[PDB]
Amino acid sequence: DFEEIPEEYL
Amino acid sequence: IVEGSDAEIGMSPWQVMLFRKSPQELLCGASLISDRWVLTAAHCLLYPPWDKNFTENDLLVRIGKHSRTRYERNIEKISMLEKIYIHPRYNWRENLDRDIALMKLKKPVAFSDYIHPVCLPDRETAASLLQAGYKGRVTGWGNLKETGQPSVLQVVNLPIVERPVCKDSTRIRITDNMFCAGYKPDEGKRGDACEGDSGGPFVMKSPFNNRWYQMGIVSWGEGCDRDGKYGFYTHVFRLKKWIQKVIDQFGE
Amino acid sequence: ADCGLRPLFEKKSLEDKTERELLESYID
Ligand SMILES: CCN(C(=O)c1cc(C)cc(OC[C@H](C)Nc2ccncc2)c1)C(C)C
Ligand SMILES: [Ca+2]
Ligand code: NA
Repeated sequence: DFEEIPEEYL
Repeated sequence: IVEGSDAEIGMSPWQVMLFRKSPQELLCGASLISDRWVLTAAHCLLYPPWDKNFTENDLLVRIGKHSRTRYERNIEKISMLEKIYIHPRYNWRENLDRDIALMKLKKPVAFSDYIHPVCLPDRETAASLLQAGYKGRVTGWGNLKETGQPSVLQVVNLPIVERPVCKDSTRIRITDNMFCAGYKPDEGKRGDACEGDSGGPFVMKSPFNNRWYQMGIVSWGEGCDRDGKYGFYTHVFRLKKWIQKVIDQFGE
Repeated sequence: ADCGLRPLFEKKSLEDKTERELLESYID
């Protein structure tokens, strides 16, 4: 359900 | 938010989503009070009866959002947490007294049309605005019903409730560090925060200086939008010496 | 300094759809 966020933040 | 409405774009530019890194899920609301500080409820981070005890690397904050679930490219900003500060006297065993926490971001967030800090009340603000009948605004991406989930940030305006009514509505012990808000059954109007809205701001627009102040933080409730029940909010001004203590000691 | 002043509302002198309801509750 949540769109994936960019890599940079994980 | 139960029985609210969709927010307008940029209506709550201090709104923050606390996002669990994995599994990816909304944890809580929060608010932006400066370029590096976010305010939330302690129970969003620490509540042992539910096996909740988050640390900095477990979460992210998402700022500037409107959509609940999308990654709002070129609008939202995602920040890492440097450090969490929970009120040392947060009473999770009984009634969530002093339900407040600060989060310092690793880097400053750039303000924009969608990202801007809310003011915190001083003594006079609180005296002027924290009065029964006066309405504030609660926002969040929590559940739409006690028993779906919204596509976009929800908002509801709710009146501050007289303290004896708050007290008489619950068996939980109320403290001076809390207030309650919501409509009474005879008032016909509805609305409450709900699961997912914890930690978000209760804001009021001062008619003296045109500025929005965060008077409360979404704290505890028994159910959501139940008749004769009220939501409880952490009284921000009553905890302001602590807020200031933390920011002065650890701020940049 | 500019806390609490929204770029898309107070800074442009635009009002949101329900802030009047709040104002009307602030009786003094
Ligand atoms: C009654 C006992 N408690 C809770 O059940 C409780 C414990 C926690 C950790 C959260 C909570 O309510 C969360 C809920 C989302 N908060 C609301 C606030 C305003 N309106 C509805 C819900 C309720 C506390 C200790 C008083
Ligand atoms: Ca009681
Ligand atoms: Na109610």
